Amino acid sequence: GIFGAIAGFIENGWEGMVDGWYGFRHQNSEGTGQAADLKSTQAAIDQINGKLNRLIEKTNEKFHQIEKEFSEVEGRIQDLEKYVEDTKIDLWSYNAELLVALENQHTIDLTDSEMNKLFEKTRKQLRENAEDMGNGCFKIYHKCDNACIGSIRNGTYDHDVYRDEALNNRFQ
Amino acid sequence: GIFGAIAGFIENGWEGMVDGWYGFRHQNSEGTGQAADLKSTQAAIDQINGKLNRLIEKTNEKFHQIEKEFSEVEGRIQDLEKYVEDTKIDLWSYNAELLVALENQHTIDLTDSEMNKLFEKTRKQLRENAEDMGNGCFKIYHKCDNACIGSIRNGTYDHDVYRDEALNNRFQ
Amino acid sequence: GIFGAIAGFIENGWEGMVDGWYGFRHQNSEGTGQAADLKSTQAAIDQINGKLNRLIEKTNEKFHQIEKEFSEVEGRIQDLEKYVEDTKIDLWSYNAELLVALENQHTIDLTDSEMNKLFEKTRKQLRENAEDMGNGCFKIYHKCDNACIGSIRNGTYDHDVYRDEALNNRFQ
Amino acid sequence: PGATLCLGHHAVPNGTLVKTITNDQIEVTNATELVQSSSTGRICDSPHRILDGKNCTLIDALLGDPHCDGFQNKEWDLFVERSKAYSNCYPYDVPDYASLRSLVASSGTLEFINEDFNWTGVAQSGESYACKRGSVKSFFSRLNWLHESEYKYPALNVTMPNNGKFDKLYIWGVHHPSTDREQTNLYVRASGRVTVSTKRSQQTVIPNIGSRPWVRGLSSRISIYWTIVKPGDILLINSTGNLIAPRGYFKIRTGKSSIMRSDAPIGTCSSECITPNGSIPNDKPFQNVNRITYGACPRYVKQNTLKLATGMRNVPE
Amino acid sequence: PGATLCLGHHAVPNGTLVKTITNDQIEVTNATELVQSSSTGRICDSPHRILDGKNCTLIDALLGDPHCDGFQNKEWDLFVERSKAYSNCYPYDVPDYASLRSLVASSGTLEFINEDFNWTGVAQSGESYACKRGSVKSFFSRLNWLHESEYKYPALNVTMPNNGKFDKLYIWGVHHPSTDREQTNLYVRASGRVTVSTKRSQQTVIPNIGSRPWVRGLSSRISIYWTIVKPGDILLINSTGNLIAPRGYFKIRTGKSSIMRSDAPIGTCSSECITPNGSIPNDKPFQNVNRITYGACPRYVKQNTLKLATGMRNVPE
Amino acid sequence: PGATLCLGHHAVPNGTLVKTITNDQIEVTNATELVQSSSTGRICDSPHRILDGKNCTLIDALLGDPHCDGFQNKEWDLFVERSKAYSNCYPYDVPDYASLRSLVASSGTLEFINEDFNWTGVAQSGESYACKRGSVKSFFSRLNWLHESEYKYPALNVTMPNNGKFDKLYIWGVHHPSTDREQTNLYVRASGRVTVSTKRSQQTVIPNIGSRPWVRGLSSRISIYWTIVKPGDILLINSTGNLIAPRGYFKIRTGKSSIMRSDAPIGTCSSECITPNGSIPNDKPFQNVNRITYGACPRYVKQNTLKLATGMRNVPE
Ligand SMILES: *[C@@H]1O[C@H](CO)[C@@H](O[C@@H]2O[C@H](CO)[C@@H](O[C@@H]3O[C@H](CO[C@H]4O[C@H](CO)[C@@H](O)[C@H](O)[C@@H]4O)[C@@H](O)[C@H](O[C@H]4O[C@H](CO)[C@@H](O)[C@H](O)[C@@H]4O)[C@@H]3O)[C@H](O)[C@H]2NC(C)=O)[C@H](O)[C@H]1NC(C)=O
Ligand SMILES: *[C@@H]1O[C@H](CO)[C@@H](O[C@@H]2O[C@H](CO)[C@@H](O[C@@H]3O[C@H](CO[C@H]4O[C@H](CO)[C@@H](O)[C@H](O)[C@@H]4O)[C@@H](O)[C@H](O[C@H]4O[C@H](CO)[C@@H](O)[C@H](O)[C@@H]4O)[C@@H]3O)[C@H](O)[C@H]2NC(C)=O)[C@H](O)[C@H]1NC(C)=O
Ligand SMILES: *[C@@H]1O[C@H](CO)[C@@H](O[C@@H]2O[C@H](CO)[C@@H](O[C@@H]3O[C@H](CO[C@H]4O[C@H](CO)[C@@H](O)[C@H](O)[C@@H]4O)[C@@H](O)[C@H](O[C@H]4O[C@H](CO)[C@@H](O)[C@H](O)[C@@H]4O)[C@@H]3O)[C@H](O)[C@H]2NC(C)=O)[C@H](O)[C@H]1NC(C)=O
Ligand SMILES: *[C@@H]1O[C@H](CO[C@@H]2O[C@@H](C)[C@@H](O)[C@@H](O)[C@@H]2O)[C@@H](O[C@@H]2O[C@H](CO)[C@@H](O)[C@H](O)[C@H]2NC(C)=O)[C@H](O)[C@H]1NC(C)=O
Ligand SMILES: *[C@@H]1O[C@H](CO[C@@H]2O[C@@H](C)[C@@H](O)[C@@H](O)[C@@H]2O)[C@@H](O[C@@H]2O[C@H](CO)[C@@H](O)[C@H](O)[C@H]2NC(C)=O)[C@H](O)[C@H]1NC(C)=O
Ligand SMILES: *[C@@H]1O[C@H](CO[C@@H]2O[C@@H](C)[C@@H](O)[C@@H](O)[C@@H]2O)[C@@H](O[C@@H]2O[C@H](CO)[C@@H](O)[C@H](O)[C@H]2NC(C)=O)[C@H](O)[C@H]1NC(C)=O
Ligand SMILES: *[C@@H]1O[C@H](CO)[C@@H](O[C@@H]2O[C@H](CO)[C@@H](O)[C@H](O)[C@H]2NC(C)=O)[C@H](O)[C@H]1NC(C)=O
Ligand SMILES: *[C@@H]1O[C@H](CO)[C@@H](O[C@@H]2O[C@H](CO)[C@@H](O)[C@H](O)[C@H]2NC(C)=O)[C@H](O)[C@H]1NC(C)=O
Ligand SMILES: *[C@@H]1O[C@H](CO)[C@@H](O[C@@H]2O[C@H](CO)[C@@H](O)[C@H](O)[C@H]2NC(C)=O)[C@H](O)[C@H]1NC(C)=O
Ligand SMILES: *[C@@H]1O[C@H](CO)[C@@H](O)[C@H](O)[C@H]1NC(C)=O
Ligand SMILES: *[C@@H]1O[C@H](CO)[C@@H](O)[C@H](O)[C@H]1NC(C)=O
Ligand SMILES: *[C@@H]1O[C@H](CO)[C@@H](O)[C@H](O)[C@H]1NC(C)=O
Ligand SMILES: *[C@@H]1O[C@H](CO)[C@@H](O)[C@H](O)[C@H]1NC(C)=O
Ligand SMILES: *[C@@H]1O[C@H](CO)[C@@H](O)[C@H](O)[C@H]1NC(C)=O
Ligand SMILES: *[C@@H]1O[C@H](CO)[C@@H](O)[C@H](O)[C@H]1NC(C)=O
Repeated sequence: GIFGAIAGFIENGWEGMVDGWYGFRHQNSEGTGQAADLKSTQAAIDQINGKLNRLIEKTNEKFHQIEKEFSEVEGRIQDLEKYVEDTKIDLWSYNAELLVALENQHTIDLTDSEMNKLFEKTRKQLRENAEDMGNGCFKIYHKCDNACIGSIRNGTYDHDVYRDEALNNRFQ
Repeated sequence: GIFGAIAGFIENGWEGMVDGWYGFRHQNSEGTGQAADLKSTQAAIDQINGKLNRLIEKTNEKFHQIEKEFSEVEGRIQDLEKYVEDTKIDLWSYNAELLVALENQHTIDLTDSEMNKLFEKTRKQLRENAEDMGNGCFKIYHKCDNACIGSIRNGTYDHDVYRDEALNNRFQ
Repeated sequence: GIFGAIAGFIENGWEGMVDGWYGFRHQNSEGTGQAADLKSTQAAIDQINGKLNRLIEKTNEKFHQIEKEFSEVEGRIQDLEKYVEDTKIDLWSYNAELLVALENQHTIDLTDSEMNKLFEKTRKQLRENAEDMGNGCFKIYHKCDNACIGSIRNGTYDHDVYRDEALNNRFQ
Repeated sequence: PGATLCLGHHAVPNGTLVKTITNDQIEVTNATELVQSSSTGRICDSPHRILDGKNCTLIDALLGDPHCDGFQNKEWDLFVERSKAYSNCYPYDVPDYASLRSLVASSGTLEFINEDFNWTGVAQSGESYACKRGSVKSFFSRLNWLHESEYKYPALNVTMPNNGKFDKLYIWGVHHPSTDREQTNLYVRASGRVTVSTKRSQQTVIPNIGSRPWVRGLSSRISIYWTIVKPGDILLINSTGNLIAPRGYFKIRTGKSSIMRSDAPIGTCSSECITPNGSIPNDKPFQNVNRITYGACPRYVKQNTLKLATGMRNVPE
Repeated sequence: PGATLCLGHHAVPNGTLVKTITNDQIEVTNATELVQSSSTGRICDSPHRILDGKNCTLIDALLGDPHCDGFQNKEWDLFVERSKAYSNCYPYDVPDYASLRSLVASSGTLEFINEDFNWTGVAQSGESYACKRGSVKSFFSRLNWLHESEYKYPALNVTMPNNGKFDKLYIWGVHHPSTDREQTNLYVRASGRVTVSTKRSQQTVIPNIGSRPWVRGLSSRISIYWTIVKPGDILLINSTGNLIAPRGYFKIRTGKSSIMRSDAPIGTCSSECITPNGSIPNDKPFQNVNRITYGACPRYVKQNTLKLATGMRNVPE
Repeated sequence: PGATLCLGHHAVPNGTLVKTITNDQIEVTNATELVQSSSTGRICDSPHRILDGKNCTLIDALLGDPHCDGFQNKEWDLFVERSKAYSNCYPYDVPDYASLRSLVASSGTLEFINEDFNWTGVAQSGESYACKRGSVKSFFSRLNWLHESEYKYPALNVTMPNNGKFDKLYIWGVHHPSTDREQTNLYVRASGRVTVSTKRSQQTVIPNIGSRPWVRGLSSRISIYWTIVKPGDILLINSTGNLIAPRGYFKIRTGKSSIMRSDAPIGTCSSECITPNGSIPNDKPFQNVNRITYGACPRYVKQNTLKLATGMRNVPE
């Protein structure tokens, strides 16, 4: 939605990722792989669980109220009782329709946010050792084995170790 | 608004663009030009048309209700009828005031989003051949004729073709 | 929140900044310092003051209404009067609960926005003379005295002056 | 040597101000109005069947006030009552007038079915000055003024079964004479009494002889009452004088009919929404024209304008 | 030589459509329903104390209709009135029936306390065909039909103080004979009169002798009335005939009790929310089952479905 | 060799928790309260004109209960009824008491204009023990107890035209004697009758002689009624005994006046919003003090606190 990652500059989702909501796919000298990112998955799921809990809070315990079905024609008083219930239902129906539109728009945008946050966290991490191809992928300009790919996913990647090799591959 | 592009790091709009909402302006060895981007224009217009349609859905067909004008002093029952209508109008008036504030805030932010998305799509595309001057413009570090500018707007720009020339102009 | 700056890629706030909401901290050949950014502080405070004013607008002047306490058992009419007031209070209570949830979510996100806008404005400004370390800090690849740090905060930094020195320090 | 490529957005010289969560006034490139605040001035006669009450209230058309005779057996989706309206028959009051007006307007029909009540012993079709039809003495067309015959008013005990598959609306009344002379001259008994009843109900009226101010020639009055008979039930009327008898029933329908007070002229056009100010389009979600509406209408709000932004923020310079 | 690292999100082949501010239909990876639209079909007898009215309305149980004798002194959180319900006693009407039904249902108890009113001069416990208890003539269990004794009905003037620390609900009535013979045979006076009163109030009923349609053997009727006596006040009854006397009081409580019209069978289960359709879970915030609810219930809305997105946008291909 | 430039935001050690769409509790740097939950305890006598009813209800001030004489011809924006209030005149009831109280409170004035009704044939200003003014027998100041003169009560037929350009509110009553002796001693007729009327309306009261409990020395009662006369209409009173006559009219106004039940002391201060708990500031949009308000008030909600974040998220460590 609003951030342009999901349904945006990322082409489509990964149906084979069944262990997380966001993750990494790589190709290197050792093969190809897929790994979920738990940080971003928990971030999105926690906020959605947060709004689920805000909605089960409801405090609508009602007992003796007004009559809402009538078998006899009575006139004024019945007109008012019917009008009151019709007025109440229309306003609550509006509240429900507005609530889902707000919540769903915000849900789509917040998941789009989490995707972009994982991207940016990864982008800044690689420093001058990689470039953004624009499709949600980085070309890594050095040999980066499974431990190296691991280091990126786990946040322990030391860009200074590979900087000279990557700079030389980048700039002719 | 929230993304800092419109009314933000972009200085102002282009009053001479009458064929699109977002677009490109260039200066090269062949002259200067202006071209609208249809992708981003349609994206913004579609979402705004979407909320227009969500608002013409209204389902307020009412027939026999309660009386709302009175020529005689009656007391309790009239007090209640007046209170009911006053209560209903205040709540719907609030719904209308809140709806426009939410919708307009979201409209401004979503157009700000589309502007930034076009920027980022263009930024990633140019790779190491251009730099962000911070005012919504890129300095392109190589000869880039009208076909070259065309290729950027149309998404077919091959940065590898110009990479050596641009890198040499960038780095002393 | 949604932008990942505050409570995100920035580790925590600066409790010693009592003259602004956003700002700069630096280390250079002359020492270390802290300076608030008035642009971004005013931007956030103005929008929050804007929503404060939108909320003090309230137009709830009511005079003769309906009775809401009863010492005698009356039945139908009293049932309706009680139901009307209970219905009204539940809907306004919902409006108040929804309003703060929307406003507070938007407040957190808009302050997160202003933080990111100051970051990006600074990032584009430095051009090829600095790099993002990912923690809200830039490594400046040249000698940058207090006047130089001043120039960045004040928007008058000329990256062309230092470009050759920074490029040479960047790239081996 | 290189090139420059700038990203930008459009702008207009005549932006429009809207409200947001944050800003009391902020200029956008375009906006549209969400509050309907104008009317054409006529009530469109389509798509709803409109019945102009003209000089007649619904109650006078129901009872049969002579200048309302053109309203016999009519149907409507919306009955339009004019402020010019006036009564020109016997002076009357209706206890719970508003409820009777509402239920007949909600039923949406003046269909009257004559039934032959068994009025042996009294003389029917009593008439009066106050209710001219042309230049002759007359009475409410749907009411039957019973008075004594050959100097007696025997204990009436009349029944009418509802064996049909719909509800019956019966309209009847009680005469209140001005003086004791009148009471005995018409009903021959010093005190009258009227008891209409069903299996559920019983409404008994005692007439109260006395003075009321001069209205259309008379100090006498009539009180109007109604009884609804359900299928399988039966109408029983027992009266020892002063009964203003029904001549039949009105059939009660359920539907979308109602009533509206308006002086707006009836025009030949089509519009789903009707207000006392006239018909209004319903293309906008809200309206500030009138709290009173009928049909598919925008919801009434107190604001006269609400601008919905339909474009980005306008940054001219 | 290098490597490629791609960032991505998950997707599912069976996404679900939801509504947003911008989109009438947009596919997300998962959603949950917020509108409850189904019921099990039974009303759970827990956690609320449910009293099945069965063949009896609340009013008939209160008065003491013989086929309602099993409802004596009962309490309830929810009284369930069945459409099968019928009266099988003396034909009656209750002016403002709805209010009496509401206040007794809100009180939530049929606790009756007998009190010894001082009825010297008249014969108590008048009975009738229309109200068989078994095969013998009987009457409303909570009402005392007073008629003349040894050919007189003396001016009754009876008092009853409320010296307790709670409110008293007194139920009484007025008999409407069919003919003048009846009136004098039972009450020995051509016109009756009943005046119950407190320090605040005075409700006087005049009986109106006349014909009403045949119901359970009789053309006679009874009108039912109530008076609430506050602590320190006193009940005074003055009647010269036609009084249907109370035998005591019902104690009025305040609480969470109510009444509901339903034909749903009573089941042994637990559910906080009750509808006429049956009990429903309250785990969702909204419901489309019935505008009538009791207990901790989802709020009724007109929509039958509202999908809340619980996952990101689904982009399969 | 280089430099480091860090971007950051402020933080405070004493953050505050607020609610969002996503979070039940989240710490922000600052917040402000939107629910008013406290009161000073006094009702400010500015800017609204406040009239402390003290020992008098509005109805007793209207009728003219002797200990309410200080309330003659007063005006108010808010009439404050105290729970100490008591009646100390003739025992009375008002059918539809609440409506009379409401319409007089909404009118906002006790302006009484004396008019010379033509009471030839009866003796005026009947008085009683139950209504001492000082130590002498007296009566309601605005009511005129008519009783027979030289042993007769002739058929009163009195009129009063409304030729002014405003509405007239007439207050009158009916006496209910305790015994038949009383009835003939005061009115000389075994049964009274009162018929006040306009061109629209007619309210006839029959007095019902009988016993009511001892209140301030008497078992007798009076029933209070009202009639509103429109310009060009006329008031006609016809009574054959038991009439409690009006001495004039109250003028009805339309405006911002009302009534409130409160024991809060009246203070000298200024506050737009009034509650029974006392005046409250209206700088916050919501309030939890009382569902009953008057003036420019925050809207009542069930929450006692709602924190609006006025700063960013607080990240101390
Ligand atoms: C209790 O007391 C009231 C009055 O206090 C009595 O009611 C009055 O009854 C008389 C009838 O005798 C009424 O008098 C009549 O008034 C008519 C209406 O006049 C108004 O309207 C016309 C225009 O329509 C104006 O010109 C006029 O100024 C008034 O505004 C008159 O039109 C009548 O006059 C005509 O007829 C008589 C013949 O009867 C002729 O003498 C006249 O010259 C003229 O041709 C007539 O005068 C009076 O209006 C009633 N008043 C009220 C308030 O109702 C009750 O009858 C009495 N009760 C008992 C039991 O006695
Ligand atoms: C004013 O006028 C009304 C009628 O216009 C009088 O009210 C009628 O009173 C008579 C009583 O004499 C009623 O007649 C009785 O009706 C009973 C009910 O019949 C209905 O229900 C049964 C099934 O329950 C059906 O079979 C039947 O078709 C009807 O649907 C009958 O059961 C009675 O008949 C039995 O008793 C009599 C002995 O009294 C025998 O002769 C019969 O053969 C049979 O054994 C009986 O016929 C009549 O229903 C009343 N009508 C109404 C509308 O109320 C008023 O009395 C009168 N007022 C005055 C003051 O006179
Ligand atoms: C129908 O029946 C009722 C009673 O069942 C009758 O109403 C009673 O009428 C008598 C009048 O004779 C009332 O008796 C009077 O009660 C007064 C009030 O007493 C209460 O309040 C005082 C304090 O104010 C307390 O001391 C007392 O305990 C009560 O709480 C007394 O003050 C009167 O006594 C004084 O006057 C008499 C002289 O009349 C002296 O004999 C006494 O010693 C003393 O000086 C008096 O006793 C009685 O309260 C009424 N009861 C009710 C329930 O209303 C009806 O009259 C009757 N109807 C008919 C038609 O007969
Ligand atoms: C699809 O619908 C709901 C929602 O999924 C939940 O919300 C996500 C944000 C994340 O928290 C998921 O792990 C959740 O499953 C699921 O139904 C709920 O499931 C939870 C846990 O399994 C359970 O405790 C609740 O009772 C369920 N709530 C409701 C209202 O049914 C459901 O399992 C999801 N299915 C899939 C395939 O994703
Ligand atoms: C300004 O007001 C409305 C809104 O503009 C529309 O919304 C934009 C997001 C985009 O979709 C534009 O192309 C639209 O014009 C315009 O009025 C509507 O115009 C449409 C199409 O021209 C027409 O079908 C509708 O009937 C109009 N709706 C209403 C409510 O009037 C209007 O033309 C705009 N004017 C300018 C100069 O932009
Ligand atoms: C914390 O609560 C309020 C809100 O702070 C204001 O909003 C910020 C966005 C920014 O505008 C701050 O400068 C504001 O202080 C403060 O109370 C308000 O203070 C203003 C100005 O000092 C005053 O005019 C108002 O009357 C106050 N409003 C209310 C409702 O009390 C308060 O001072 C803040 N305190 C701190 C320590 O930040
Ligand atoms: C509607 O009423 C008006 C006014 O009451 C009628 O116009 C009057 O008609 C009377 C008939 O007796 C004439 O004597 C007058 O000349 C008219 N006066 C005025 C002021 O108009 C009109 O005829 C009625 N129209 C319909 C259609 O019923
Ligand atoms: C509830 O009512 C039903 C129907 O009124 C009762 O069933 C009838 O009982 C009568 C008793 O006189 C029998 O004569 C009939 O055989 C039954 N008829 C029908 C159609 O059921 C039932 O007994 C009542 N049940 C309870 C628990 O009160
Ligand atoms: C308001 O009422 C109180 C209590 O009713 C009055 O105080 C009483 O005044 C009476 C007058 O007859 C005295 O006999 C008592 O001594 C007082 N008793 C109590 C308990 O206060 C007070 O005077 C009234 N005040 C006003 C302003 O009307
Ligand atoms: C009408 O009433 C008369 C008198 O009571 C009676 O003779 C007659 O049978 C009744 N029915 C009809 C149809 O005339
Ligand atoms: C509509 O008519 C009412 C009176 O019926 C008037 O107060 C209001 O101003 C009118 N509004 C418009 C928009 O004509
Ligand atoms: C009951 O009434 C009789 C007759 O009025 C009377 O004699 C008796 O004292 C009263 N009280 C009791 C307890 O019987
Ligand atoms: C519930 O019952 C009502 C009638 O009482 C019916 O109209 C409605 O369709 C039912 N709804 C469900 C969900 O069973
Ligand atoms: C008052 O009434 C008397 C008796 O009916 C009558 O003589 C007199 O004219 C009337 N009017 C006035 C002003 O006294
Ligand atoms: C206000 O008074 C009411 C009773 O009148 C009481 O229930 C409530 O707690 C009070 N609230 C405050 C804030 O004083």
